[PDB]
Amino acid sequence: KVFGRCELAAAMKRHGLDNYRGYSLGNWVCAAKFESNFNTQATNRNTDGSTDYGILQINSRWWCNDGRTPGSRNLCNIPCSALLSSDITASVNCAKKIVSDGNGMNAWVAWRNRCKGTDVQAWIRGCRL
Repeated sequence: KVFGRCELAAAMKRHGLDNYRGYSLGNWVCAAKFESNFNTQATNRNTDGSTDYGILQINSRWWCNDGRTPGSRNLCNIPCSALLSSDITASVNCAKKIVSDGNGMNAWVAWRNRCKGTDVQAWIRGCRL
């Protein structure tokens, strides 16, 4: 599923991401835009052999099991395919663990390079929340 900007903002807000660990909703919408272009089915392979899955591009080296990343962990206790669903619940629940790991949203490279320090409120402007 390819979300609209305000549709995703509302789903993220309903799942408790607004101000989760101090990160306002606009940060999460901005991260999703640049990680996946709002597409729940996005996948990208990394040079180490791990793969990133879903709207927030969660990586199989640490967070989910895809059966093809040797020596990896599955800290969210989910198959990576669960992160590609049109229902974002699994992605949001796993993202909450990632952002609590100690590095905040810096774990998302696109957030660090394209959202951090910008006017992220713009990503929710005009939405009925």
